[PDB]
Amino acid sequence: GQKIRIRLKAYDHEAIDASARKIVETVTRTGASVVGPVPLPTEKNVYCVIRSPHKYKDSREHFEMRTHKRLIDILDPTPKTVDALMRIDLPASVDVNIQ
Amino acid sequence: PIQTVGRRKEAVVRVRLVPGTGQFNLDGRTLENYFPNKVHQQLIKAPLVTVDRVDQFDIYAHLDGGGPSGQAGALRLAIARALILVQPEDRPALKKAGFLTRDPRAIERKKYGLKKARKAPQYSKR
Amino acid sequence: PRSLKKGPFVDDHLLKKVDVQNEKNTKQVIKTWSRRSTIIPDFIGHTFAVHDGRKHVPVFVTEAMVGHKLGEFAPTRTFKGH
Amino acid sequence: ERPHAEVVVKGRNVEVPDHFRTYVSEKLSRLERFDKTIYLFDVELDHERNRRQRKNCQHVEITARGRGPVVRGEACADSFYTAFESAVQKLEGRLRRAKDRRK
Amino acid sequence: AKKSKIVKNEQRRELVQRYAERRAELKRTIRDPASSPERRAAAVSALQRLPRDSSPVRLRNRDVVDGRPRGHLRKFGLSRVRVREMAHRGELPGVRKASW
Amino acid sequence: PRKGPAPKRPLVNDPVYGSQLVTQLVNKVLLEGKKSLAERIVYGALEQAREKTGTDPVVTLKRALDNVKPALEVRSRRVGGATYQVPVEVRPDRSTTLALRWLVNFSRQRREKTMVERLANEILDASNGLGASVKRREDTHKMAEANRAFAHYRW
Amino acid sequence: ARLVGVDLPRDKRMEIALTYIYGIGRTRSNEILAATGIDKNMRTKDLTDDQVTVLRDYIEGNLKVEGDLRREVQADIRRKIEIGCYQGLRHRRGLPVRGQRTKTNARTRKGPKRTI
RNA sequence: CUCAUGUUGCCAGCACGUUAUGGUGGGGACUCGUGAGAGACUGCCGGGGUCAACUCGGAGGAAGGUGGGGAUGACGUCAAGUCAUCAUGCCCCUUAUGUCCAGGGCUUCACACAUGCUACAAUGGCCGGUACAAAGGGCUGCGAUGCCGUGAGGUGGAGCGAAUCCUUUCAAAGCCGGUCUCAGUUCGGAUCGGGGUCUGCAACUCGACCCCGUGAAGUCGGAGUCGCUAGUAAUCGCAGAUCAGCAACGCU
Repeated sequence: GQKIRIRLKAYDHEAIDASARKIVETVTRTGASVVGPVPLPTEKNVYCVIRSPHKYKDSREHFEMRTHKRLIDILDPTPKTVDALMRIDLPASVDVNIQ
Repeated sequence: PIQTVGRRKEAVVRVRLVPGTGQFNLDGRTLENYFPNKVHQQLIKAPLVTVDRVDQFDIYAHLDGGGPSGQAGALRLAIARALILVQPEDRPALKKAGFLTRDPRAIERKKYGLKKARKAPQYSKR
Repeated sequence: PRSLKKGPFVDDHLLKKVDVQNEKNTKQVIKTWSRRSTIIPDFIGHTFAVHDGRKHVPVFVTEAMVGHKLGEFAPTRTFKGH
Repeated sequence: ERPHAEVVVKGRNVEVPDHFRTYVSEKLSRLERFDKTIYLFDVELDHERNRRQRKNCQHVEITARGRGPVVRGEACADSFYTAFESAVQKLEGRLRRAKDRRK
Repeated sequence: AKKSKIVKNEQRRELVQRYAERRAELKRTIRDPASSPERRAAAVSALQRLPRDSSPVRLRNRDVVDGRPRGHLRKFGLSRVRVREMAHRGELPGVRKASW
Repeated sequence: PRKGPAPKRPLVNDPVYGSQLVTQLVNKVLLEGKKSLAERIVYGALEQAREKTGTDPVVTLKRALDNVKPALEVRSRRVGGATYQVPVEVRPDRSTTLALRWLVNFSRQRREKTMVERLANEILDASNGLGASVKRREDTHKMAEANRAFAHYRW
Repeated sequence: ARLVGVDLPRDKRMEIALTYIYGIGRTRSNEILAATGIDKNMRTKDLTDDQVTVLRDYIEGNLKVEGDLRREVQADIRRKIEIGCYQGLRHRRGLPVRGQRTKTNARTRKGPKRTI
C-alpha cells in the first residue's frame, strides 16, 4: 500500500503521550488506518558543569536534556486525511517531522 | 514452547531446553569451541550437576551483551530456570544452594572529584 | 613543518622588496618585522634585521641558512645565569 | 640535616628589602637549634591592604614537616617583627607540646 | 569581558561571513588539487594580501550575555556560569538534575 | 567493625577435584585480575608435581601445609616505653592464609627462569621439609619461644 | 664474527644481531634479511663467509655505517651551531632542543639530580 | 514480574537471496527499547525482650531487615574565596592606568614542592590466526568501500540531522601455535640528527603525528605517609563536553 511517517520530538513525556493520543484520534476520525506510538529510544544530551566561580573544581553538577521521540506510521493515506492531518493544532512544546 | 532468560550485568542469553541429550550449541558453536575457561564451564554446568541430569537435556543459546563471565552466569541461571519450568518440585532444593538468583551487583557510577568509583585522590598534606 | 604541497612561506613584504632590490642590483641593510617568513638562497646577498620585543637585531646570511625562519637567529630570551 | 632545613620564603605582594630574609633564616635556625626531626618550613608574608585596618596589617602562617604529625603556627601583627616573633613563639608552643609528647 | 572586545569579535564574525563565503574559499579549492597553478599561482601570496582577519582562527565562542571567552557550551551557546544560572531558574526546556 | 563482623564469603570449590584450598591458593596468587592465567599456571605446576612424584598434587600440598602451618605466632602492642610482642594462638583460617602467603611470596624470589618452576619446586621443598617457607615458620616459632615471658597479659 | 665495524654476538637471531650497529635497527635489519633471503631463525655461530661477504658488500653499497654516521651528526651540529641557530645555542647550553619542557624535568640533559 | 506496545532493532515457528550478512517477506513468541502498576511492610513463625520498643534463626522471594549506589549541606564559624564569570557602594584615569595596532611573553631555570603515568620484565617483549560489551558524537559536517602510499595521509563520495548511515556486521586484555630463555637484556623509552603528513593566512621561541637511525637514567625504592570492606581494590581499552590542532597521560 502506502505509508506516511511522523516522527514526534519533545521533552515532556506526559505531553508527547498526550499529543500521541490526540494525533492517533485525529487519524482515526477518518476511519483511516492507524498503528500507534512504538516505544523507540530517546537521546540524552548531557552536560556536566562546575558550580562556583574561580575555584572548587571538585564540586560539580550534572544536567540532562533528554529527547522524547515517537514514531507514528499512518497507513491508508487518503489525501483528505493527509491534508487534514497536515492541519492539527498543538501547543508549543512538541515539534514534528512530517516525512 | 520452552523459553527462559538469563541476565548478568548486561549479559543476556535466551535458552531452548529440550529433553534430548546434553547437546550444547551456542551461536554456531559449542562449549568446547568457546569458553576456554574451566571455572566458567563449572558455572555453566552447575545446575545439571546439581540435578545429576548431566546429558539429559539439550541446550541451545544465543549470546549477546557483557563479557564471558557475565554471559556464563546468565547461562547457568537460565538453564536452572528452564529446569524449573521442566519441574518446579526441585526448586526448593536448588535454593538450598541458591543457583537461581539474579546477581544484584552491577558496576557503579563514577563520581566527580575522584579518579574512579571509590579510589580517592591522594590526600596530600604537603 | 611547512607542508610541501603548500610550498614555502615567503611573505609579500620582503619578497616584493627584495624583488625591487635585486632589480636595483644593489644590496644594503634592510629591516623587516616578520619572524615567520621562510628563507630562500636569494638572501645570501642582503642583510636582514628583525625585532625581538625590545629592539632590532641585524644578521648576515649564509648558504646553509635555507629552509628556516629568521626568528631562529634572533635571541628572544636572555639568561646569563643566577 | 642542619642546612637541610628546607627554607621556603614567600610573599604574594609586599615590598621586600633584603633583610626579611636575614631575620627569617636566622629566626628559623633559632628553632632548628632544638628539634632534629624537621625537613620543610614554609614562610609567608601577606597583607590585607585595606583602608581602616582592624589592627591586622601583616599576617603570617608557618607550617613545618615532622615524622608523622606536622607543625602549624599562625600569627598576625602590624609589621614584620611582632608577627615573626609571635609565630616563632607559637611554633615553640607546638614543638614543646610535641617533644613533651615524644617520650 | 569588555564592550570593546565583544565588539571586536562581532566585527570579526562580519568579516568572516563576508569573505570566507567565497573569496577565501576559491584559493583553497584550486590549491587542494595537484593540478593547481601553485608553480605560478601567487594565490598564496595573494591570500597574504587579504586581511589576517579573513582567517577564522581568531574567532572564539563567547557568551552572548557576558562575553566570558572560556567555559563555553555550544549546545546552550553560553558560559558555564550562565548555564548554571538558567537551569537553576528553570528557564530551559526539559533540563534538570539527574542521577544514574 | 565497631558493630560486628560480616560473614566470610561463599567461597568457590575447585572445578576439577573438589578441594577449595586450591581456589584459596589461586586467589592468593591472583595478580591484576588474571584468574584464568594464574589458574593455568596452577594446573601446570600441579601437573609437574604429579609427574615428578607420582602422587596426586593436592595430597603433597596438604603435606607442605602441615609442615609450615603454625599454631602460635606474634602480636605487637606498644606498652610502657618498650613495645612488646605477645604470643597468640592462631585459628585455622588465619593459619592457612598466612602459610599460603609465605609459600607464594617466597616462591616469587627464586631463580628458576619461570614461575611454574619456582612455585612447583618450592612446593616440593616445603613438602619434604627444606624450603624457605619452613625456615620462616621456624623463625616465628623461635620468636614465640623468645617472648613466652609476656603471655600473662592474656590478649 | 667480524663485520664492517662491530663485533657480532653469537646467540642472537639475525634481526636482533645486526641491530647492534649504529645505522642498523630492527626494521633495517629485517629489511636486509628479506633482501638477502636467509632464514631469520638462525644463529651467528652457523653463518657462512659467503653470505657474510655479500651481505657486507650490499650494506656498504646501500647504507652508511658507524663512522660516517657519527661524522654526519658532527657535521650537522657544527653546521647549525656555527650559523648560530637556536638549536645550536641550546646545544651549547646542553638543554632539550626540540621545543620541550626545560624548567623542572629533562635531567637526561641537565646531568645528575645534583642538589643546590 | 503480568498485559499491551512492533522499528530505525529482535527474528524462536515458516518460505525465499547466497557471498558478507536477517539480506527479504513473514511472528511479536523470547529478547527488547518506553511507559503504568504489584513486589519489603520485621509481611507471618516460635523463643527472648518494662511485653513496649529492641532483637535472635526461619519460610517465601528476584531482592529482607534503612536491596545497593545516587540527588539532597540543620544554625553558623573560618571577616573562607571570587570587586578579574557577573552585580555593585565608595576612591582614582581621562589626553589617559582608557583605546586601536603588528612583534614578544605568559613554555625563561644552577633548583625546590606536588600530582600521575610510562618502567625496573618470562604473569613479560615480537609476528601471525580466532569472539563477544557498554556507550555515545554528527551538516556549510561525521566520513564508508576501490586503489595508491611503509604509514601517518589522499582525489572521491556512497549513506547520513542519524535503534539504520560514518561509526570494520565496534575494540584491549584473553585463547591457540612458535620464538626470545633471566640478561642494562628482542626490557625500557628518554634524547638527538635527518626523511615527511594534516589544519591554520603563519609551525622559530611554539603545535600534534608516522617512518629511518638514535638507545640514556632505571636491577623494586629511606626514615613516614596515601587510598582502599564487593562487583570494591588492581589492571585493559573505549567514548566524549571543551576543541580547526594540539602538551588531554588531565577531566567526565
